[PDB]
Amino acid sequence: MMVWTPVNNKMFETFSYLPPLTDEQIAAQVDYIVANGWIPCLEFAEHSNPEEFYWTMWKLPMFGCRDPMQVLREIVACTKAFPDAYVRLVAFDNQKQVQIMGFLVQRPKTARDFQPANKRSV
Amino acid sequence: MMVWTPVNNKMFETFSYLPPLTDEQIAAQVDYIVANGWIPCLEFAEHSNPEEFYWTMWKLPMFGCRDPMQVLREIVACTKAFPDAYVRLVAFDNQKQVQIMGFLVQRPKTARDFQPANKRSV
Amino acid sequence: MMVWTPVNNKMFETFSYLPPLTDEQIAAQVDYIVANGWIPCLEFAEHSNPEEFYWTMWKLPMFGCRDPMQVLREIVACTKAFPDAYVRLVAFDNQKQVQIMGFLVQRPKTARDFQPANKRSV
Amino acid sequence: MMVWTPVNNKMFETFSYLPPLTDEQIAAQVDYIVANGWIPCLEFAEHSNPEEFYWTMWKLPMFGCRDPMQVLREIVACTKAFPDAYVRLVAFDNQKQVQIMGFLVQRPKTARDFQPANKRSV
Amino acid sequence: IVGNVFGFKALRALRLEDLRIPPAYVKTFVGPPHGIQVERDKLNKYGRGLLGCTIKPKLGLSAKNYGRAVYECLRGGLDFTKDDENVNSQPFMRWRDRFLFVAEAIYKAQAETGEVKGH
Ligand SMILES: [Mg+2]
Repeated sequence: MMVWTPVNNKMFETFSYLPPLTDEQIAAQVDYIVANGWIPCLEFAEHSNPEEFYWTMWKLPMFGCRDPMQVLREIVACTKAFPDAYVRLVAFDNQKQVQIMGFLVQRPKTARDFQPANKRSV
Repeated sequence: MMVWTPVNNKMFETFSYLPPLTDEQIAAQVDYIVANGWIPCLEFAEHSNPEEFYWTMWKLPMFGCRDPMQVLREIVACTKAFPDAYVRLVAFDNQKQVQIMGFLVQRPKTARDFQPANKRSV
Repeated sequence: MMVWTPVNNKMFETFSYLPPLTDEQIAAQVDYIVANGWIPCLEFAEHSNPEEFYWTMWKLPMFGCRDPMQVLREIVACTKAFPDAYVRLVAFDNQKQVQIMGFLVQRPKTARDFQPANKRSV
Repeated sequence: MMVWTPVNNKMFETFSYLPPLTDEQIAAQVDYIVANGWIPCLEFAEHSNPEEFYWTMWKLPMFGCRDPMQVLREIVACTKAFPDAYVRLVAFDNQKQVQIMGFLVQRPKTARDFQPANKRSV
Repeated sequence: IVGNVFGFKALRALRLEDLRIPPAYVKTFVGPPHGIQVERDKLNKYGRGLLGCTIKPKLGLSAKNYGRAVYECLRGGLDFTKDDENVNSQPFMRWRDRFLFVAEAIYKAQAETGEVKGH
């Protein structure tokens, strides 16, 4: 019997219970956005609290973007400008008018409020 | 006339006003649980606040346990995994469906918010 | 025109706008209590906030005390036991059933939230 | 496309989106007060929060003042007495009975919660 | 549509398979309090199915144990837990006692995980 730790075990919604996403895994998610015609967008924040609905938009949603390399380059530019921020990649569906995907691509390095996968239970 | 100090004199419910429990004393409480057929369970928390009802369960309540040594071993294992935590031993009565005993078996070492017995009054 | 400073200028009710009370001045206030037949009492606290009604009683109110030396000795004893606390001398009238006098006899030394008399305006 | 930074980008009402005011620019604002017959006044505070309506008045509003040099000398005197405070120059119109102008003339030096003009976007 | 006709002696069985609700009639209804898109916006949850869990046993748990089970469930990664359909208010657990303990459990699990929780 392993015990799920209540200590510094914060999660950040979709994919947070999986191993950290590799560059290849992030690129595969971006291909998913493009294959489905959804609108990529980046958002960032100093802090992440469950009570806080809005983050800050990086530039504008990438309307008409069908090029995964473009999305990956904006991830680089966003994280470069805010190297200590939480940064997430999201995508919008304008037909249902809702966010249809989203996951973290960066956390602050000074953060020690979450566990590596093998330290989640004791 | 001695004055009961208001300063760093926090208490933690049952047995807090007695001298700290010896290993023998803890063992005797565990015998009591077993003699009465109650369900032993361990719980732990980083912090202890009177307003906070739930702590985190260590594993599961020890249903069917009639072996005091088993309970004592789980105390060791719980405190080993969480050496800085408040840890309490409790027991459940499934007939009345209520917790029927409970007391602290560990506090954080970094805690200076309580007094030794002979420092409670000045 | 001098400007009354808003910065670290906390006050503590009766007599706080006067020069700090000398030993002789405190002794004169105690004589006042005794001459009027009122009940002396000491109270203390770690912190002083305008929102906080009650402090901690030092022992019991000195019922029947007609001896100023006794009151002064209790001041010494209270401040010795709590050298870092706010400590006030108060007096009760049991006919009107109300506190009839009261003033600080000790503040914490670590406190820098009040001004000396000549620094209250700039 | 430049991104407006959410990080340490606090503003302080009128003129905060412009380059910091030079001595000559402040003097020109004072000339404006005098030319219009308005009442100059200085106010200051340790902290500036959007929720906090009142600051502390420096002395009294300069009723009957028609001399810009007098106003400038009070700015010097106010900032000298409170070199770490927010200080603003305001002016009142007694016919409409309302503050008719106002802007910061000093911020705390220890403040790093705002950006220089060229660092507002990334 | 289904009031009397299913009991007519002249038929042996009757099943209503489908209804065409026309827009002019649909427009007379308030309808769902929020709906899918608004719900996801209110929960701030995107990109996957939501996860829930009925507390068990169905009946027989006290309010305090209900909240205990709820906290432990939510803290492990479920978005939701729920009362069993037949958990209303009963001698073993009165509803208001439950509501209060459940609210404590939701709050504790939300704070521990950093994710929005409900029950
Ligand atoms: Mg069910």
